[PDB]
Amino acid sequence: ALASFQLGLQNTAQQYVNSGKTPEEFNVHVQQQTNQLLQEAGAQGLNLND
Amino acid sequence: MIWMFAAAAAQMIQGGLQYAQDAKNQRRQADQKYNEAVRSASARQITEINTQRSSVEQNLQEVGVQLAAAEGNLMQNAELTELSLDSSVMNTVDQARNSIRELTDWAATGSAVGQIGTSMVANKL
Amino acid sequence: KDWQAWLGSVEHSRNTANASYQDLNLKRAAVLQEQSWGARGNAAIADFVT
Repeated sequence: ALASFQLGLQNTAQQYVNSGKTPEEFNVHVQQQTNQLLQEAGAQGLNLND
Repeated sequence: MIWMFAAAAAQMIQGGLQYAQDAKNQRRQADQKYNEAVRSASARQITEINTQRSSVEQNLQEVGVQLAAAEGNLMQNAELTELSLDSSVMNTVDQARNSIRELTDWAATGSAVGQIGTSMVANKL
Repeated sequence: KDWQAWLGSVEHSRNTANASYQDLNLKRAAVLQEQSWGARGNAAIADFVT
């Protein structure tokens, strides 16, 4: 999952650039994508700060 | 040795006999006219029948597809940089980059990062 | 005697499969772990180049 997310963000960057989307639409997308991964990480381990 | 080729000889006997039978079968034949039509018709039906008949394991495929896309993207972008000495774009861009970055010994930076490489998050918290 | 021997064979007929089931998964987990670790390493080089 981590490897897929890492490539997904970079691949989406250029796709958004080519369409002329404003920075706010990119920032909201980045936050929304990060939130899903962070929530999913809560079950795939305790996320205990080790 | 002579006795270790017995199996090969026994298996090869059957090849010669068949080769002789085909000669006789073809020589005993103008029934070829009738014979050809059967195949000529069966081929079309066979072709028609064939035409009528015509977790982790997902993340891995997604990773592969996205990796191919990323490689493609880095290509077609390197090409413009290749022309830096001629375009004057990547010169007008380098001017802006330098102007904005002013707000070195490269070897020094690498050592500075390496000296605390594997403890950044531990030190931050 | 004959039915006792029959039962003896029946017992091992179950024990063998019960044994093999664990080892098959043991191999599969290692294979998947290696593949996932390679996939994780590809993205690092992708980001480094980008």
